[PDB]
Amino acid sequence: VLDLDLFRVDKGGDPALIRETQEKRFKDPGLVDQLVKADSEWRRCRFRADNLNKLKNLCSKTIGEKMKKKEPVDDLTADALANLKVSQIKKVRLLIDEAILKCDAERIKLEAERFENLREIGNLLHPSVPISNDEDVDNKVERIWGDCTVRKKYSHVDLVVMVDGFEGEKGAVVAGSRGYFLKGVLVFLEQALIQYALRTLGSRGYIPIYTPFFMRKEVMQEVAQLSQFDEELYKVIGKGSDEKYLIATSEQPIAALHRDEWLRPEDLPIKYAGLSTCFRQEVGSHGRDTRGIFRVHQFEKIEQFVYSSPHDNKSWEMFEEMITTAEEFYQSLGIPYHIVNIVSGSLNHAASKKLDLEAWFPGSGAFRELVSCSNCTDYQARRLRIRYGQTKKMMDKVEFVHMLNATMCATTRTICAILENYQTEKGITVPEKLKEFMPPGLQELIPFVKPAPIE
Amino acid sequence: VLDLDLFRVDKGGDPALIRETQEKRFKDPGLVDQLVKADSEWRRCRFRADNLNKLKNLCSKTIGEKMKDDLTADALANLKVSQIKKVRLLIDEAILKCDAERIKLEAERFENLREIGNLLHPSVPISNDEDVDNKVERIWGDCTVRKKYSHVDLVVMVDGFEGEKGAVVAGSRGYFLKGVLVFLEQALIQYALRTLGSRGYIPIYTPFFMRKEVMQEVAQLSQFDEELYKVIGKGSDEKYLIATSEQPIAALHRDEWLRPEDLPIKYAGLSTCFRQEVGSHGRDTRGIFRVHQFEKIEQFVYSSPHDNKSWEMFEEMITTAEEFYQSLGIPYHIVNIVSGSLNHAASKKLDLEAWFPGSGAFRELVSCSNCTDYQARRLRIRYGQTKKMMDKVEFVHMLNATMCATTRTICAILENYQTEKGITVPEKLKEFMPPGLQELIPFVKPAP
Amino acid sequence: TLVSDFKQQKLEQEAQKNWDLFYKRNSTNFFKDRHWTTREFEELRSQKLTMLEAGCGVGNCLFPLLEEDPNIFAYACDFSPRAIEYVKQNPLYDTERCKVFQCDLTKDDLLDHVPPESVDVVMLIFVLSAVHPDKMHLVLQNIYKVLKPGKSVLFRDYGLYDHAMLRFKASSKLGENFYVRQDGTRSYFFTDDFLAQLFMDTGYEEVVNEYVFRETVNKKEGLCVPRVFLQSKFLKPPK
Amino acid sequence: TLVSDFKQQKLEQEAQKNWDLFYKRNSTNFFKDRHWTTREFEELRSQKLTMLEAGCGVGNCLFPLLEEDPNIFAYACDFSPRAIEYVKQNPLYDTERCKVFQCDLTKDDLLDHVPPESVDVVMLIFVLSAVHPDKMHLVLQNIYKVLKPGKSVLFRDYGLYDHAMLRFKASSKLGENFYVRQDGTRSYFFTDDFLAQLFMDTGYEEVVNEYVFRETVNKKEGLCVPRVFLQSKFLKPPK
RNA sequence: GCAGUGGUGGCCGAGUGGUUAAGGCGUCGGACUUGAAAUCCGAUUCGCUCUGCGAGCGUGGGUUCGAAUCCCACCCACUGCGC
RNA sequence: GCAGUGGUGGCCGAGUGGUUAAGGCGUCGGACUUGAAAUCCGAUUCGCUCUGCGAGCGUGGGUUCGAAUCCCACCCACUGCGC
Ligand SMILES: Nc1ncnc2c1ncn2[C@@H]1O[C@H](CSCC[C@H](N)C(=O)O)[C@@H](O)[C@H]1O
Ligand SMILES: Nc1ncnc2c1ncn2[C@@H]1O[C@H](CSCC[C@H](N)C(=O)O)[C@@H](O)[C@H]1O
Ligand SMILES: [Mg+2]
Ligand SMILES: [Mg+2]
Ligand SMILES: [Mg+2]
Ligand SMILES: [Mg+2]
Ligand SMILES: [Mg+2]
Ligand SMILES: [Mg+2]
Repeated sequence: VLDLDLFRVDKGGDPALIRETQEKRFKDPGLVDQLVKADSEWRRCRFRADNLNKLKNLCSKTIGEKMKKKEPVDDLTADALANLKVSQIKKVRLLIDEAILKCDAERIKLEAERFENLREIGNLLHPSVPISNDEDVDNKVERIWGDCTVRKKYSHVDLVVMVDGFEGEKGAVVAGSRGYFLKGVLVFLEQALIQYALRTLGSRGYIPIYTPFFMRKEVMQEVAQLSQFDEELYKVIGKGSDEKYLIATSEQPIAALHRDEWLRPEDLPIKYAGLSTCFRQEVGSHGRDTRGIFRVHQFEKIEQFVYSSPHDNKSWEMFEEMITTAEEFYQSLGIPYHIVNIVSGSLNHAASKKLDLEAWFPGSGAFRELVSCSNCTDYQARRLRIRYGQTKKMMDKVEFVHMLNATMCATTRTICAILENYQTEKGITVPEKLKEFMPPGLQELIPFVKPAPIE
Repeated sequence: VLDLDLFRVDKGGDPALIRETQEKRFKDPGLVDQLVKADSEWRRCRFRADNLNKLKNLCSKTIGEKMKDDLTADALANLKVSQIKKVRLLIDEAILKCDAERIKLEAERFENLREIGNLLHPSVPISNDEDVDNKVERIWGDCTVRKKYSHVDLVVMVDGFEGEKGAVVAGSRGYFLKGVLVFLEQALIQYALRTLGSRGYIPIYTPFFMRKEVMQEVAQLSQFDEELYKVIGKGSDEKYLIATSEQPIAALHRDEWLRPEDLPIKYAGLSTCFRQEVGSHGRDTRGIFRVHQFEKIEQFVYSSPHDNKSWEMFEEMITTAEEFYQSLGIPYHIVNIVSGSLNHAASKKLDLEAWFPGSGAFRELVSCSNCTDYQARRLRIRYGQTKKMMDKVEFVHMLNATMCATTRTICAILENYQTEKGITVPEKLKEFMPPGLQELIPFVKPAP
Repeated sequence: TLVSDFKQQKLEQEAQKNWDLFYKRNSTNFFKDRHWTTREFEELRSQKLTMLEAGCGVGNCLFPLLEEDPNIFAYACDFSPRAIEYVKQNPLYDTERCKVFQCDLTKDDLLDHVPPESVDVVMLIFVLSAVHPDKMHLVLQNIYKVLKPGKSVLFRDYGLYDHAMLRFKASSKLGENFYVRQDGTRSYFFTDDFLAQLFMDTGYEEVVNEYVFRETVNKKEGLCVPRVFLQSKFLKPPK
Repeated sequence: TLVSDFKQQKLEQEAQKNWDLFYKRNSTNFFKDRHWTTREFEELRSQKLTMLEAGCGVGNCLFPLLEEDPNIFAYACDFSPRAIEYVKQNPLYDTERCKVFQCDLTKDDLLDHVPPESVDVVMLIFVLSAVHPDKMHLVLQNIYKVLKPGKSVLFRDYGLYDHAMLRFKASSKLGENFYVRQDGTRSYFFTDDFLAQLFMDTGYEEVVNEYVFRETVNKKEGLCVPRVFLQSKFLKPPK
């Protein structure tokens, strides 16, 4: 979420800037106006509640002193209460109680309302984002690598069967729509991809981390969105009831790894190479070339995750470094791609900017997104309460770390890209960087052993 | 499930052997008598139902030919169609009653049959106390040496375990595995997959949840409530997370007629397994030893049901596992599990229990089981490709054996290869480890 | 090892049923006419020669030799009704030269249909191998009473170590040299000593008893295989 | 870049509050008595010399020179009430030799407490750096009216490129040579030209204005660092 | 997730309210032929008290004397949409 | 899952119905000292209209004028059981 003081104008805030940003993201403004009025009321209510609490505390202290000195029997002051019998101070305490209760109800309502208005407001935008709402027209292509116009015979939907590495019908009998068995040479290729990606990220300084696949609901709420948490996440139920949700990405448990912590600024750029199986419930088929193992319910993904300093433009340098790491990965794999800057209307709520690596599929004749690199700034760290220093200052407010994430390799989609880009007439040529991790006999070619299902 | 002809004296079977086996497994032997009576009544009911159906079809053929219960073909040929319709109403009432009786008998007949275990192999130790009668069959290595730390301290000393934050994220027993231990687990998976691939196994990555209609045929009722997580989608599906990759691999060939020529089917399952029971029995069972989620590599074989080939393959599977653990340098003994602690499908089970020198105990790492045709006939995986006239089909034999559960094998490696400065890397995993981790996993934290 | 002892009893009690269903599924198209008969045996060569054909099948052994030599009267014996009906519906059939009848050569008796000591030659061509080894002497004695005291009995059937004995899988073995086919009919593979001591125990006299060697070759599959039949002639003692 | 322009306004309007809370949290224990004063300036050396101490703090600059020379009457000025109360509660305090009073040297006027053209020496020791660079001439003019027309003003404060200037992080910078401390008090680092043209614009005459160089060394941490203070003496024109 | 067409035996493929589920293809065994075979004869879903009768055409139901044929639901495909 | 003991601040650790949540330890900044420092002075949970007042001792509640102290529930540990 954003800092609430960005909306308080009595503090150094300015809700007009939040309105401009909420317009550029093509979201609903006026949420800024509702927030400003709710916040301005909450500040006065907080002042009044503090004063009522002070009066109640002073009444209790005076009562304790009267009792321990063995006494014989709301513009109040310290000396003013010092001249009342205990019964009268309790009579006053009852009025204090009524006022405190109604003020507390009003304050809780105002807090909840202001927060549910602050919840929608997206992060501030980096000035490099292309302002638009048409993703198909305004996606800003930044860079291009390789030959992105060559065509080849088969698409991945045929190639996964011609190598005998895919079982779709039996998978759908076992698991249902989209279930699949990966078998034979494609299990070795997936494992080779995992080894290569983990070794690359580990040499760059990332810490490989194998995450749990069940997240609790209390923690998943703080790392996910309303829509995702509603219709995109599977729910797990054990004996009892069951508040667990299968993770949709490893970025969700890794974000909750330093939850509620005061991180030392030294060692602040913590880099994590997450490794897990992801479970997504939305699988829609836009044609034939999106079937096969391209959009599935279950797949392994290697993720980059970085906690960064919020100062000195460090998280944006880190953003460039992460997209560069993924670019060099796919260049060593020899896969052509272009980098696109996503338009304002397509970013989710946490992102200030998002880059995508879209690989060219020569057998399908299309661009398909393989990597997604986001810089969510302190939008999530504030929710998770991951503070930037170990010590809180006297007067200043607490500062939070920035959190970036970027897919390094989703195994099924990268397998599809490798199959389409390395097909020959006799089989799939193995990429030179994966021959270390392949068994003997599978280090030069993955032969075709079945005919094409289309033919 | 056993062949229902084993309980019918009319066929070449007899329930006395089944009762004596239910006694050897120390289970209930009264199920055999109920099964035999249900089966003997069902055969009569089925005969009567076939005769009623025959009369109905002759009535229909007579009516059809004329438009264009001691009844005979010629007998019906002499009736007014209205008379044939009256006879059809009588036949319909009789068929309704007979079908009610037959469904009841089949129901009870199958209920008593799915609780009779497989026949036993004459090598099985007949007893019920596992701790004294399990025949330690062979020893390998030095199973008496003792070393300083147990795995519960070693996983923290190398900084590869996060239990507290994992329990915050996932709950009791949740864990993050990080750093050097992720590389070691991946090295174990690579080594196991190459070992099994050189032997003729086909690696197979399975789905992690399974439809309930399919999971029933590979698991027991005890497992679903006690051990299977349930996955809920949208609109409230009924899928379950798999407890082992043997469950999806078994369903890979359901309702098939396999060619006897390609009968020695071997698969190396790779998947993540999810268990609910993580009950602890002291400190040495904490850490990553009993968790809810772990990767496992499985052996699954479909075999011919003839010529004792299933038991030869059983020996071959346990030998493959043994060689895997001898090449890693883990000392173990092979144990013949007692008949009391066998699951329903297993007709014999061998466990490989490794010596843990820091814990001072034997821990099970591999479980090898031969379920014969118990699950093959429930899944209808048939041996021949053609059926003979007036001759029942034979089902294949199915065997499964753990090759490597990665968390437990990591625990065994850490406890057996600990030094004063760290953990020595086993000689066979060095090629699958990153540079810098090919001789020693260094200690970086103190022992808790 | 061997076939279940329960199953061997079912095979013995269902011998006639198994042969009957064979003629039902295969009709008269399985076996082919035997034209080598007249040449093989010195009898049957070119007065009124009355003959008994034990196990006549659907013909295939008496119709050739019966259209060849026109002064032969023939008795035909078979325990399968379908085979008898096929023999009768044969257009080459006439009652003046043939007398077909059903008779289980082990249970029934031949005197109920043929006169004693009347037949001058009786043929056993691949018939005794379908009979259980412990009920063969029953057949030999049943036919001993209808043979003229100077007549003989002609016999060709499987011998030891023939290829057909080899092909059979181990799950088709009932005992030493005793197998069963997919259709339920059985095959016993005789040795010279076994047949000799089986005919001698019922009152016969050996004349010739020696193996006949052939093979079988399918050029397209290039298969050439050895075959070992046992041919013999036994004679009823004159006095 | 620089500190928020809103925050710099809050610093200027809360200068007295920031100095008051400094004396609340630190008491009289932060700064140490300055015994180098008498030696450094040729004045103050060994009749009735009336003196004004602008920004007197809790003492630490007049009590040493006041217990040293016993024929000095002193006026004490400070806009923080806590500092005045600490000066009064000092056991070395006596009204016959001191006259302490609160006076914001930019807003208030000195004639309300001291007689015009009476003081013969006024000291500015690390006081002008706590004043905003655009309200310093206000202080110079406020003290210009109480100085005897032949008297002078003594000044030591931070100079350019001193180490303390060095240390400040970039998030503590209000402007060129203008920083703020963690406690809210500020520090301006003067140059000879800036101070010269600031005193000349209010009617003074420069006598000496030159930097003084020292060093700070902590043996245990082995830290030795350069320090650059600017010392000067300005004189009010006689006629 | 809608709003259309579909689903036949190991596989292909006919099927028309009264089949023997045709024809192929594949697989499996039996072969006794002297006119042997560069092949012939068969079998090849489940059940029963088996030379026969019963059940089965995605799975369940309905209408009909009778459904593989007509109807409905569900499941799974393919073609268009929503996402 | 029972049937007992427990849960204090970044950490250790006092705490006794009227604290200023003691003492340490760690961390962080400020230093103007001529008698500079082989150190000194401080800060270090949240909130508010900030020299102060309010909230906070696993989390929620109760009793009391007043609870970190007493009671209850839940959660999580440890010790014994069931499994
Ligand atoms: N015990 C027995 N009594 C009578 N006939 C028998 C018999 N055992 C087998 N058979 C008959 O013998 C026949 C053998 S098939 C051979 C038929 C004949 N020898 C020919 O050359 O064509 C079968 O048809 C069977 O019906
Ligand atoms: N504008 C102003 N008017 C009056 N006093 C001021 C002032 N700005 C700062 N001060 C005071 O100047 C003092 C500087 S601390 C220095 C005190 C003195 N020079 C000494 O040697 O000890 C502060 O206590 C502050 O209260
Ligand atoms: Mg078909
Ligand atoms: Mg056909
Ligand atoms: Mg149907
Ligand atoms: Mg503590
Ligand atoms: Mg303290
Ligand atoms: Mg509490």
